[PDB]
Amino acid sequence: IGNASKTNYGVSLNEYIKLQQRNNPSNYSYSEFEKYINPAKATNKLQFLRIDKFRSVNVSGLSSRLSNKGVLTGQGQAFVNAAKAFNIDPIYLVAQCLHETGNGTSKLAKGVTITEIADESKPIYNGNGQLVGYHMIKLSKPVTVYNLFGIGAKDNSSVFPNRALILGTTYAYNRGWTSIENAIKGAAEFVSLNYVHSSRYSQNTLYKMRYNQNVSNIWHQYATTPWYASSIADIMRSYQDLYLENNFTFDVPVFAG
Repeated sequence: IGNASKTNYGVSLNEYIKLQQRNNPSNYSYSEFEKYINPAKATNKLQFLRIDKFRSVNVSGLSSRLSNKGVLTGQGQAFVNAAKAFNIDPIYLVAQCLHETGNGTSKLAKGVTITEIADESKPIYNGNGQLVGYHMIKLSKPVTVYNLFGIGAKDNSSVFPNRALILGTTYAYNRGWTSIENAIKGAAEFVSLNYVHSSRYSQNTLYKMRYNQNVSNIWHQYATTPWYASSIADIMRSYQDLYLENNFTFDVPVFAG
């Protein structure tokens, strides 16, 4: 929108695409990066919406719209409560969670009934000195834990193929994510403190979360797919009629050339 501020990336579009390509742990083409980074190719302006403020929504209308979303079905109240607590945009939070959980269907999101948690201070190494486990802690009953964003769920190795599940379920237990409501609050906290309301990072639009405006901070980006911010903005468009007011502010990237 014309009523938008601009954030200078301070390098050319071409230089920025080349920095993203060389820093990404996965290999994507210049072409794939260019069509998602170039702001003139954005069809969906919601990737530039400032999400660092709570915006009122029709809560019952949101619960109704979350029709067939697995563990997130009907959970309008939990999403609005979480967004209000962290002063973030609730339609952004809904869209972020829907994308990250596959519409409420991912293993960690649907809930894992664990009978033990990891002690990460007591790792266990194989013959080739590679990590294969941790000394585990008995729980007095089976506990169902939820993790929407796989927070704490550090990468699987060939020799530890369930590492993300062990650490994702242990992190969820240790945060008290024993309900979908508490897991939604945990997801909102993660994006708020780390990205959206960080005074150091100021990653307060979907575009900025994926494509850091400060080239020195390129390591601090939420995801690696080139289309990540575009995918979440497309989900937000599905829900955009649920706002109760017309208080929208946008921040658009600009490049040196």
